[PDB]
Amino acid sequence: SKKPRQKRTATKAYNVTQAFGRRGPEQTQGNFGDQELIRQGTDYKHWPQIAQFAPSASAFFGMSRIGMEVTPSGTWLTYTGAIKLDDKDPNFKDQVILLNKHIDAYKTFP
Amino acid sequence: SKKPRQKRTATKAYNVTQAFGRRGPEQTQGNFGDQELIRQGTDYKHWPQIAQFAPSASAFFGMSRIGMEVTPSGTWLTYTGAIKLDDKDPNFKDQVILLNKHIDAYKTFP
Repeated sequence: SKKPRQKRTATKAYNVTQAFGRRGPEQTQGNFGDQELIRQGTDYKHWPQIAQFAPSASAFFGMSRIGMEVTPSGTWLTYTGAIKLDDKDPNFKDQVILLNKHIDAYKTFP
Repeated sequence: SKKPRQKRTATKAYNVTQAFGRRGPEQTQGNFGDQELIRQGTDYKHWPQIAQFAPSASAFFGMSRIGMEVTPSGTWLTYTGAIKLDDKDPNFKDQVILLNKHIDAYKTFP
């Protein structure tokens, strides 16, 4: 819990909630993860199939729209972007299923 | 150049424009990088001070608001978020200067 938030790695010992806060609907609140992923983090057995869509540091700053906001909570680096799935990949349908399984999953459990 | 866009690593031999397209104002374009960073990618002399803000794969999916959009061009994994700078960091002011130099730098390119 010593690392900057953006460098943390969720595991079963330090889960998604502990590292990145509770999933929810608010503007800068994370919304990704079902109960299994939340409690397992990178120990999730299908984590490699999720992480294949996470950007490298170079791609994060190369692809995204980057901004900086000064609010009285502090100075924030904002980011937005989109990553295209390969609809020619034979595994494409399973990729959409896996991502949809975790997007807004928190709505269905406490 | 066959790696998925999100996994590419810009270098002097494969620069930011080649890997991620020219900087611009449209929502689908990246806006980050002056001419030196675009030319050098991860070989840029201040790349470590930029990469310290890039999220881990765990943090990318833990912090961001994630969505899925189907457009005429394909299926896209969307992401938005905000990363707080450390006001207590003795390098804070140099960080603000560095980010200011690269955000929307393309607007003044010859």
